[PDB]
Amino acid sequence: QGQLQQSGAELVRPGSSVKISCKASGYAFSSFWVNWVKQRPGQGLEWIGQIYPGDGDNKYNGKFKGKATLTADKSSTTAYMQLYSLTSEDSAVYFCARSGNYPYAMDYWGQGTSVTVSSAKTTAPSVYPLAPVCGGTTGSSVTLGCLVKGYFPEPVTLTWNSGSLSSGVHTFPAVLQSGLYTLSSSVTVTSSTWPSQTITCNVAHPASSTKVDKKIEPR
Amino acid sequence: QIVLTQSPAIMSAFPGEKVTITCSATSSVNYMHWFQQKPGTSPKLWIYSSSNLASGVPARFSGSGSGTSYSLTISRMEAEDAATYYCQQRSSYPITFGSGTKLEIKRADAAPTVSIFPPSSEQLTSGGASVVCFLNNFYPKDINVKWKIDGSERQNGVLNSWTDQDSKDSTYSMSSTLTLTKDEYERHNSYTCEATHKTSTSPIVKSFNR
Repeated sequence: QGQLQQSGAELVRPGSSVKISCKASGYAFSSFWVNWVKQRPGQGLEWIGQIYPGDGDNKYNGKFKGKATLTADKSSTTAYMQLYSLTSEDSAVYFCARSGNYPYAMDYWGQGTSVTVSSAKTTAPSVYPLAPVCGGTTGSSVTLGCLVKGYFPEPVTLTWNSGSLSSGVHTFPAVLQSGLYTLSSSVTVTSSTWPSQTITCNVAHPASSTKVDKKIEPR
Repeated sequence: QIVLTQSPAIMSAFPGEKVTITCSATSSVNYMHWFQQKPGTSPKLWIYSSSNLASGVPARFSGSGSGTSYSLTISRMEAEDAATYYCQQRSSYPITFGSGTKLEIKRADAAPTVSIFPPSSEQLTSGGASVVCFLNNFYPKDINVKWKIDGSERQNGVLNSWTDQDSKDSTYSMSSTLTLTKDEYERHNSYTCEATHKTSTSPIVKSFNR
């Protein structure tokens, strides 16, 4: 009893519009109100509105009157929210939440769906292997790196040795270099591990079916 | 338009300490719910109707209040209690959330290990040069990083990023990248990454000569 599925990430150009879905996976769908909350990067939560599927009734937070419109497919127990005349302020992560009786506590929440309102085009990344300069690293034996430069849609998957190497890694939040993003990761291994063995950073950018592999070769 | 103000906006506690967060409304409210949100995930119901613990929350948590003031309390802090806590009002319209409180887990001081990485031949082929520096596993977040080219400081073309407090050891890491044109790069000889942290009275430096 409990599981809600939301859509994948979106990138819409200003002025455009999106329709996102939340699917009820295990309870009496038309028996509870569904809530939509907004959260901007590194910021707080804001209540949009709710709808009772059964009779399609709905309440809207004033601030989001012309911007929001809520709907739900009773046959498939799914909620829908559409946003209009999208702008830079509409870029945020949206959540769907189920209310219950009396206390009216939103028990289960959806995983969240990210929306980006931008004019940039999808670009692929550049993966450069960062080999150490003998001594330039302190203790913990050795540290290697992998720089990922110039990609636009934020999602990027980075791993070491297809996943076999997970201990001692650090992937840093991505930053925006004027229209583009850059990210970096490090792995600290023991001295007798590196040249003897092999370390490779695996990178894949979903928005451009790109899958690069960079073996850290010593200088 | 009931605005819920949360105090403090941010705070840290050593494990074992008692923590007390407060939520205050502009007008009487019948009850407050509380949610907890760890970085990168969807919020969880923590406490419903002021004092009823939700499902799975340990006994160290407790709430209370009436009218305009309500609060959350943890008898003894524990590493896994680190997150942002939101208080929520729903006895009006529109429904409102609180400003938020980020709770950090304290630990004994730890100094950063530095590493400097020169540009790669591949990027140079293309004609650009990015020099990277990793300041890893230090505790107090406050750290200052500077770059020096042949002794001169440079604050142009510098991009920084920080990780979230680590789960296994409660530490921090930071990355600093300086991007120059291959021209600017091969027109100099020394590159230095310099960090000033409390674990040391003098700045720590790492450098390489091109």
